[PDB]
Amino acid sequence: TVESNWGGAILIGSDFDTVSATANVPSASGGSSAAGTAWVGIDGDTCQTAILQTGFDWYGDGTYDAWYEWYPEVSDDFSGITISEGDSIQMSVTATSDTSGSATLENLTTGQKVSKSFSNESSGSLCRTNAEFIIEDFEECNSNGSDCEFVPFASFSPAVEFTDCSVTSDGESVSLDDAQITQVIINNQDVTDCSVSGTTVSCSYV
Amino acid sequence: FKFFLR
Repeated sequence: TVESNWGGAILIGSDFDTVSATANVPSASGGSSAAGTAWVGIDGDTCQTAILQTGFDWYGDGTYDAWYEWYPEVSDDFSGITISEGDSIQMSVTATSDTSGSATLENLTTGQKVSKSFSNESSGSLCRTNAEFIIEDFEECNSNGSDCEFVPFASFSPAVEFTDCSVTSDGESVSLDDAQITQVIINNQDVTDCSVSGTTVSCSYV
Repeated sequence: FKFFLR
């Protein structure tokens, strides 16, 4: 099954404050339930207690969803925005403390913009030691967070690309050159081919 | 319900 569910760029550091990028909405197939998503966030890799993140997902039935999440709390979909094949989505998160922050999703194609703020989040605390641009095989569980299943990973195209990637550690821009590269791997085979070049993280389906 | 951890 799924051995590696994250594909993209992961920076390992400390005191990360902001992560932002713009990404395009691809088309997807593979069945009604197949899915995939693109997002930006802080923590979730070496730091497992929490994740500040936002992005959009895609399903094989042609549907889409823009969302935000403060893991370990369940994610939530945004109501004032639409996601359509080809749209360009500016996404960004800002951690203001280990328990507070905000997420913003802007559809540069439809000019729509949604946002969410977080304060005194008790579920979990950020370590702010990870920053990333990811394409993920995510999961579906019950409200609680148990009985989970990874969703079938939808094939997609064209390659989803994170552009104008920006990260800051205490106000200072951080180099995307130290970033680690991961691939979504299923059954010990890569199903993504992600790569970094300049300020662009590019991932295509394999 | 959707959950985004590595």
